[PDB]
Amino acid sequence: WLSAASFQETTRVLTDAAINCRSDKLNGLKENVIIGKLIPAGTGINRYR
Amino acid sequence: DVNFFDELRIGLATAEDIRQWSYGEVKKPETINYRTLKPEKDGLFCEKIFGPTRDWECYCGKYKRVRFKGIICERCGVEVTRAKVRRERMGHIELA
Amino acid sequence: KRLKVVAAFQQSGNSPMGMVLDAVPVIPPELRPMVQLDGGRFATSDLNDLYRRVINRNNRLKRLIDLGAPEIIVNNEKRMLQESVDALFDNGRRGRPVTGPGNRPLKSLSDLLKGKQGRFRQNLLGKRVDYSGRSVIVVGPQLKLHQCGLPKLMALELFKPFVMKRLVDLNHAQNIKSAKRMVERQRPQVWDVLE
Amino acid sequence: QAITRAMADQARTIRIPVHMVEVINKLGRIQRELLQDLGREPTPEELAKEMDITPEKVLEIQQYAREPISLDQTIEGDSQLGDFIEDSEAVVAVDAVSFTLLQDQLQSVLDTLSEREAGVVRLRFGLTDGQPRTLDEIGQVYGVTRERIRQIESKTMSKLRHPSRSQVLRDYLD
Amino acid sequence: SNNSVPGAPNRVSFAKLREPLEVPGLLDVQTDSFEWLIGSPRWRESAAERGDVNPVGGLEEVLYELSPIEDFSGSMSLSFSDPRFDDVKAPVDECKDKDMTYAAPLFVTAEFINNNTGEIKSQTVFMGDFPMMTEKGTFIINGTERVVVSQLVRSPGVYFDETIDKSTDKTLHSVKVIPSRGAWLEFDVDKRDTVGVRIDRKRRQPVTVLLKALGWTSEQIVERFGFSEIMRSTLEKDNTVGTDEALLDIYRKLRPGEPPTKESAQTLLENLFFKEKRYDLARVGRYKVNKKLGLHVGEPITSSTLTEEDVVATIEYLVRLHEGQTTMTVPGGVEVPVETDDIDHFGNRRLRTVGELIQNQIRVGMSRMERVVRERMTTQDVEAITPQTLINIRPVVAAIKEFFGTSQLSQFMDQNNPLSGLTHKRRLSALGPGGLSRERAGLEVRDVHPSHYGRMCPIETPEGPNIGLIGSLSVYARVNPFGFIETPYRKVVDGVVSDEIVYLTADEEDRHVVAQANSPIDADGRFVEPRVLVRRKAGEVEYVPSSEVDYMDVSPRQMVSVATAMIPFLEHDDANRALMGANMQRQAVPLVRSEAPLVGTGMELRAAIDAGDVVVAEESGVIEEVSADYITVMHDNGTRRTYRMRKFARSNHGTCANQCPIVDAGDRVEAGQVIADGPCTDDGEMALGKNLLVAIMPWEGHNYEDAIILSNRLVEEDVLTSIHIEEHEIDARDTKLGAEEITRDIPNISDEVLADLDERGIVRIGAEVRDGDILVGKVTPKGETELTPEERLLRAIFGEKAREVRDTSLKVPHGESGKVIGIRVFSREDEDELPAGVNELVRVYVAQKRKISDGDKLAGRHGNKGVIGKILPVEDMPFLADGTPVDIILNTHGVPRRMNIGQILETHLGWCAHSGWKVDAAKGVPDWAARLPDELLEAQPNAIVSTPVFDGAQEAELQGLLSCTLPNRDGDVLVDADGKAMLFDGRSGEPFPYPVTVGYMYIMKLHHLVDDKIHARSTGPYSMITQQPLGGKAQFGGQRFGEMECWAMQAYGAAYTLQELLTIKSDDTVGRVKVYEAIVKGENIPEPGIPESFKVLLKELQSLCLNVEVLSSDGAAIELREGEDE
DNA sequence: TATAATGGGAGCTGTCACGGATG
DNA sequence: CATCCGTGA
Ligand SMILES: CO[C@H]1CCO[C@@]2(C)Oc3c(C)c(O)c4c(O)c(c5c(c4c3C2=O)NC2(CCN(CC(C)C)CC2)N5)NC(=O)[C@H](C)CCC[C@H](C)[C@H](O)[C@@H](C)[C@@H](O)[C@@H](C)[C@H](OC(=O)c2ccccc2)[C@@H]1C
Ligand SMILES: [Zn+2]
Repeated sequence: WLSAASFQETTRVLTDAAINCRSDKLNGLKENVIIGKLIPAGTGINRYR
Repeated sequence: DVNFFDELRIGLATAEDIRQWSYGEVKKPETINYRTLKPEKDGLFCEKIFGPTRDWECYCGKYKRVRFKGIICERCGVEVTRAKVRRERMGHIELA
Repeated sequence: KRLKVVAAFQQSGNSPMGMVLDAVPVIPPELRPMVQLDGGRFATSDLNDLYRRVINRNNRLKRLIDLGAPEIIVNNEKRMLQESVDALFDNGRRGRPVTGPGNRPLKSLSDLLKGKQGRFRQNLLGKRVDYSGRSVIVVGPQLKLHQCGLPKLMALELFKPFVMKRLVDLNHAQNIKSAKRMVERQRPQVWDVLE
Repeated sequence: QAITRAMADQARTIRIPVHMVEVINKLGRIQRELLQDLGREPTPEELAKEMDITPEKVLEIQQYAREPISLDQTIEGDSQLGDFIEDSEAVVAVDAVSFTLLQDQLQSVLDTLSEREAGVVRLRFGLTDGQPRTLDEIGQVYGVTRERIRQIESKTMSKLRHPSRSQVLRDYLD
Repeated sequence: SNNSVPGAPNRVSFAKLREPLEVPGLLDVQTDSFEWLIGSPRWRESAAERGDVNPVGGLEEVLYELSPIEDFSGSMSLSFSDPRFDDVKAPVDECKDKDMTYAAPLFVTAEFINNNTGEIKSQTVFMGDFPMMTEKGTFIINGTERVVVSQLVRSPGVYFDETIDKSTDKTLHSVKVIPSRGAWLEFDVDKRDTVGVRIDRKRRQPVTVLLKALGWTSEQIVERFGFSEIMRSTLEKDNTVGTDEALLDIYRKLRPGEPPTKESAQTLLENLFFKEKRYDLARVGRYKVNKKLGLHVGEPITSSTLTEEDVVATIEYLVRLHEGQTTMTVPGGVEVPVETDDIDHFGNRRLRTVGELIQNQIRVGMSRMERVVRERMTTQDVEAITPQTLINIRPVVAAIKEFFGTSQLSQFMDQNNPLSGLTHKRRLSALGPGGLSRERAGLEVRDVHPSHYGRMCPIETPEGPNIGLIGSLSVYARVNPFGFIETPYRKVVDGVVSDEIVYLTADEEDRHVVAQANSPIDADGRFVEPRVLVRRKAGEVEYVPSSEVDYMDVSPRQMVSVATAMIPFLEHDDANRALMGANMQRQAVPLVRSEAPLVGTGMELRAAIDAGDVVVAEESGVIEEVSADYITVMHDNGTRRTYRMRKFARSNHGTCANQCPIVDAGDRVEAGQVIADGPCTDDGEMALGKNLLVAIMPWEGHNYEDAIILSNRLVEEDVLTSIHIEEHEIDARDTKLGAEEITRDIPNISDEVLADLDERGIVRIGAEVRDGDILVGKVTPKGETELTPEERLLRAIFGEKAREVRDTSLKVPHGESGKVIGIRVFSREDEDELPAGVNELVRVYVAQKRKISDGDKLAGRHGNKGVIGKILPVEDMPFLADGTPVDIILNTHGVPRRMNIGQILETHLGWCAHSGWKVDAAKGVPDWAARLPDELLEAQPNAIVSTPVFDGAQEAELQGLLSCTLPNRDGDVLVDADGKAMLFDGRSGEPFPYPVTVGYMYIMKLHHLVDDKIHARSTGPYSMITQQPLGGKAQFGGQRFGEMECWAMQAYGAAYTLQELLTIKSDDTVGRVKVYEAIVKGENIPEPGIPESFKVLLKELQSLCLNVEVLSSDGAAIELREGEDE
């Protein structure tokens, strides 16, 4: 929902997500950049990290 | 303050969840004072609720030193930690 | 479509009573700040005029309820309270927006997130950075493909704490405070150090 | 009665008491009265004498009446005044770092000084404490009495001259 | 010659003889407008000269609409008349200096009429201090020169639109009635052949419902509109009948939620459309409706309101146009052309000038105090009522004050050059209140309309997102009393041109037929060919016999604007680059001293004069005395006027407004003659640049992709050097810990730093200042907070007691430097009137002498821009045979692409002008130079010439003149008939293999200099909320690494780079500090933490009743440097 | 805070292309 | 498959 809300229709994304009690596994590019984690690609993956 | 936490959950906040967040209820529309320029009590900036304006500086002036940490002044009820809390402490309004 | 709504409240023990509020939260003061400018005038956030709107009307209800006011007056206050909490949560959503001075729409809570200016696309997907600068560009047929001409003025502020480090290394300055002063005064020593 | 009262009570984003509002409205009244009399907007000195006879307060009153503006108001893709307001609170990087290096210089002072000597230093100045205890308590809370702790004070003040003669503390004052 | 009127330098012109009329006053758009507002003598004479019957001023009008002010009783009556001004409270120069508004106080005569007591009390009332407009056509609000731009709005009136239906594919016609202010009214036609009306965007109802509501019988409906089957189908499908049943029906759909009385439905139908209170068509609103319907066409403008006659005659206009009728006569009205109206046509598009814009704001204020008047009338007693007790001018003075500094109609005075002002004083913006927003404007509003010819320029308009919404007024145009744009045309009686000129409006011209300016004319006045080039309505053009010619253009250059006509060989450059060629001239910079261009267009004179940034002699006489300070003129009658020189003043944009006396002592000077010009002016001509010796060739790549190479001669001779002045300010206030005091004593500062101050703490005039240095030493009492125990210890060792005063000095901003050229100090002590709280205010002025360097943006008049790539030493420069090095090396590649080869022609004519020439007269006058006027058959070295747009030099004469090029001092010609010449590479010595095109070009210094543009930052200030860096060079902020840039990183797969940028480089409170320390200690960069901005989001969500919790791998809610507690 | 007084007042103008609920 | 409101550009 982090990736979705940070795209478009932010008021609609949150309304639905807060009702469905959607939990976000912070495992993606848009997801990680926001929280400040290393992005799960390139030199960020544990294989190389 | 480790960075790696697995999940982030969002849900609908209970009317009780609002109370469990807030360090007090705002009962006055006022923001600050017109002469003292200080956050008025039970107002939208009340230091009893959200925290001290200056680091370890209680409101009524009874405590002004870093020596008191976590002390709740009796004369106005202000905890003594940094103004770094006015960015994290919540309030609430009780609708009739 | 109705099921998609009702099925979501059944699964998680997430009560649908939440869609009606008995107590609204108030965002921390330093996120709705009030600042004095150099002109003496104060500059405040819009949430403080909407929080003030709600509290002013909510309290008036307490007075009118207590005084045993007729329903015609009490209900009116209730209705304004609805439009108040609404105007705070999402202004302009229902009806005409709340105008401040100069017929300007007040920034509601939800407005802090929406679109380009919203907290998302403008403060999370791309921020502003330290250790950075900008200037005009000029052709340089002398440089090799792995090189670029960086102005002596730009670089000194770019590597400022890296230069302060080596200034106190080679004893040009006695500490970190004075080494700072050297770079700001642009003493002739630093042009050898920065190189 | 209730309207005017409530209006003066609620309309101000920063609350001014009832009498204060009464003042400003009298100042706007006498101004408009002196406005048609002098074919010009009256000087601060002129307005003052008529109503309150004090020039200093009139300037002050006219600032109280000044209504605040909005941070979220804009000028431009996105103006937003609040995007120019500098956070006077946040900590300067270099200034915080230089303070820490001053702690590395006072650590090299707790050493040359004795254990008795580096004792009173952290006692009345309050380094680890955070509080400056009264000297007649310090000498009595320290196992050594007869206020020997003020006696060891002078046994240190000149011992501090050597790291002051090394000038390693001379640089951090200028 | 071209303009042989003032006493100017002789600029010879290739031209067909232009004697229609001189360029009318350029500044007249602002002047004539504001003169109408105050009803000045020059205007009432101008009203007389134009033959205007009974002229009413802008202020006079507002009073007559308002008057008389009566209550509901009709007992009391307040009215106003006879407005008058006093002298201005303070001269212009003092206003700019003491930051007050240039204004003259306004008075009116008010009388309180009472019908019961029959007595009248009449006296004079003060109305406030009224902002007056200068001679240069600007205003002065709070010490800064401002300018009111003219707005392009939709003119009120009735408009008809033909929309094509998607499904039925039939033609549907829609009408829309627009008041100046009031409710909406629009009649449209369905595909169902039923007529409907939408009132204020309410749902559609049959049109017969409205007629039966008016009181028109069901039989009269059959009469007036019976000639159509679509109206018979409407009255038939009509739901209900009855005068009562119609009013109720309309009431029910207009305002639901209210009890429908037969007396309440009758009432509002009167007020919403037929009362001056709720509804109002302006004088233009009435006049425009009348022209379209053709009723009361001769009768003077007395009605400001809509009528029933107009309603019916509008419905009649709709139905006929629907079934194919082309013409119609309204009963009681003259015949009118029936057709769909275009909204963008300048007869339906209105230009509201300065006067009306101020007038509208004034009308707003008079309505506010009228509301207070009607409240102060019912309160007070009848016998003690005077206009002084009724009138509260507070909302009036506020309304005018708000506008000049609260609205977007008061654009800042662009102070770039004598042309910058000029261009900016006359602008056509469709933006602003009453107009349109930027997102609302489609693609039709922006593009060039046919009616724009001779009225508004099609070239001059911004490049950016404002393109097409902003334009400049054409040179010869003017504004008529109704707010439309008129333009001059020569009158042809019968194939014979007459010097008699009449100004035409947009729609009026459409009814006529106009010939092109350059059409060949007999020496008497007749045409050459029967069929000539002809302009016609709707932008259509055809050949038409000479018997049908009504009018012809004044000038070839009639359609262009002021800055546009200053582009030599305009008709050789494509509109894309020619656009930029006009826009960039605006951003030229005033150099140390300025030269007039070798190639001109003639416009350079009148532009300089009408700029107001030169000194023009008022009355004829002789220079009695001249100094660098002032010029004194001894008139013929004996009186003496002295003109003071603006010397080294800072403009609005930090450029150098500096004036110098042209005339010597004892010169005979006539009226209107330039006796002293300003920045960017050489002998009373717009000098926007320098004449440079150009070379069209690639050179070692240093001019690759529009870059520019310069000769160091331009640095050693200051040819492109400029002066830039900055104003630095700082104040001392009253605080809670005491008061800020300006002193020479600043805590912990050596006497080496203070060395350039005086005893007060102010820098001394003439001193040198670099960045970081101190200008005004100020210290403030810092809060008595417990000083550090580690700094307490440090103050006992060296025994130095701490002062309670913190350094709050005014230091020089990063990048700035120069010589301190003046101090302005305002003290509350010395009775200088300051804002509440301020004691001493200091203004230090620092100028810089910026020579031209790498990265500075240069440009020509042909959209040929670019930055300085490299400035070689003078010897490295490609030089001609006689040793002379070229100044500027432009790249060949970037010329044919831009289609702006007028820069090439400028180079050819530019060389002929530098060398001089002489046509061969032996064996007669050659055939190519046969159209060349006599005065150009022989020219001196360094001669000045004119190439008027759509006239001037042609390619045949230019080629021939290249053969006429006079040899240098050594008796050798340097360029050929091709225009080329042979160069020697200053580096290798060997001659370049091929001939290179050499000549002179006019290059301007634009205001995009690296000294301003460059900026960097390690650490600095931070956002108060998001805790991110601040933004801008002014706040010393870092760059923005946007969403687009984070994709580039992500694509590369540089996680650690991307993480660092958004963490320890940004808003990690504890990180950026520990990064600074790790660097200065030489350790490794630590691991980033949590972005404080993300903490903000999780708190902003919480405030919205969204329980947001962070979970570790187990599932427990972990803290975020904080805790929850009830 | 005791004459009597009783239902508001500015609209806002020139988008555009699309999905989803309703026809 | 085509309209009305809200949301972006
Ligand atoms: C109050 O005035 C301001 C507007 C208000 O807002 C809007 C919504 O209404 C506007 C209206 C009604 C206009 O007609 C506009 C207009 O005509 C512009 C520009 C805009 C607007 C504009 C708005 O944006 N806007 C941008 C500005 C920058 N963003 C650009 C970004 C990418 C960097 C893009 C568009 N250009 N110019 C051009 O198109 C032509 C090509 C050339 C420019 C001529 C000259 C440079 C100019 O005359 C200045 C001397 C000065 O007049 C300007 C600077 C004013 O600033 C102070 O005067 C001023 C005075 C004191 C303090 C501060 C400023 C602005 C205008
Ligand atoms: Zn206390």
